[PDB]
Amino acid sequence: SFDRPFEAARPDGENPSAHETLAEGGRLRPEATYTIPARQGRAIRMAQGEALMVINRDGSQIGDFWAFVEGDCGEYLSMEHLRPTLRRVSPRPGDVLVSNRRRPILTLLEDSSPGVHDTLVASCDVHRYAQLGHEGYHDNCTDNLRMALGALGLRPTTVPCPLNLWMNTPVVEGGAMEWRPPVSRRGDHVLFRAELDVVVVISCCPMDLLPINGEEAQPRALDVRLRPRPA
Amino acid sequence: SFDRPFEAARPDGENPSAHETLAEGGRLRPEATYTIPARQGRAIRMAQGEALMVINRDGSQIGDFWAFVEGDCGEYLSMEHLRPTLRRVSPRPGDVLVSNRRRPILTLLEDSSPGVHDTLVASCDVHRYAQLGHEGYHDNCTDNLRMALGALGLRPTTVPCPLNLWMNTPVVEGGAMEWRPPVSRRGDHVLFRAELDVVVVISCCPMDLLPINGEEAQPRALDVRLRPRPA
Ligand SMILES: [Cl-]
Ligand SMILES: [Cl-]
Ligand SMILES: [Cl-]
Ligand SMILES: [Zn+2]
Ligand SMILES: [Zn+2]
Repeated sequence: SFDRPFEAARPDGENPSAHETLAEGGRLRPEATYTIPARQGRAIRMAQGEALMVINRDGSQIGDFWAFVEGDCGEYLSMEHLRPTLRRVSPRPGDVLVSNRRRPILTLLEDSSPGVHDTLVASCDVHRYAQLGHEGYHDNCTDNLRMALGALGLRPTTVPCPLNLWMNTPVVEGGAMEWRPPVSRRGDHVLFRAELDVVVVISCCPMDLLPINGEEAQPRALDVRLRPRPA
Repeated sequence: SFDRPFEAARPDGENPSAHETLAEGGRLRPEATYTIPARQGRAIRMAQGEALMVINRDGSQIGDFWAFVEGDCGEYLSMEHLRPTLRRVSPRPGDVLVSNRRRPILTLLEDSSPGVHDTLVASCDVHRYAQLGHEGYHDNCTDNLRMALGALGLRPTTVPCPLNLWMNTPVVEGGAMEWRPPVSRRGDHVLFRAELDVVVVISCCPMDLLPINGEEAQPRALDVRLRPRPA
């Protein structure tokens, strides 16, 4: 039961994502690797023309992925706009990904995996875990988004649908959906080029009551590397 | 242009939706038939337990449909939460439709059509029409949402994905999406029961450059009728 209005920016609990940043201002160094720990989220600032590599180190982990325009969290990578622009349910290498203004925000340059991702499913939240029978607080992607932005002094005005990297949620004839383990492999990566200055947020999904992060249900970390704009 | 922040509440143009309401406060007289004009949007207040018929009078018209919690436009019927809750891409009669808090907001009670509706595609907007080659302002569902809420003194803080009633844009073999004419017929209706006090918004989609409102590409009106809460 709810006794207050919904607050997009307010976390329902805490983990180290509230206080720990990857680097000052989210500005990752060239030639460095960084890690989003298991069950946590982090924000990353990109300049136009830079490219971000996201690496599924252990091979079965989902990365809930968002991007916001620098200086405006009201404009963001938008799944419901991405789909009509591409005339496709999920992106492939070469696809330009748009914001809620239908302008380019990112390009998916590379994907070493079989290409299975999800754009249909909301980020997990305390309500999802309560409905799955969990008692007490559970780490969750929506809180990780809120905290990761907060750690850079930013405030979302809405929770967009994530791009669920490596998530395998097939829709079959009839419209039904299934929660299945991923088909990615150890070390698979995706590479995104920024088409605008952006703030990217990645949450290492902590879902451990369904097999979506692997049959073992043991959430793991993700590694990232930021490439500078080409010479 | 896009050197201003995106504003969820700000219409990009005007039509009579800015001004004209169905009834005072959007509070419909029970059992009276009202009409949302072609190309326009209107807001409708419903008390918990009341039900709303939406009638595709001419049979090929799409209705972009939203619902917000009364007193809190930050909580809304949410496509990306609807789908994991139902384990289905779109709803069918009997399905309880959830908000972005994963609690019931509406129940879909009846659908006389074959049950084809879209939950995947953003509401049309000025950017969509520009990209389809249109010159100047085109009526659009996003502006209709903004105006319809504004006409009641309300302001949205985000533009949720609509529930596109009667829209036939299936995901086909291999992941592509197709834009097809509706499979609804003259007089088809849906019936929703409010599970909370809500503000419903319906836009009669003005899309006339694709056959989604029928092969003739001639946008039409939609009728609505409220029934009172039961004993
Ligand atoms: Cl989930
Ligand atoms: Cl459209
Ligand atoms: Cl397939
Ligand atoms: Zn998650
Ligand atoms: Zn429309």
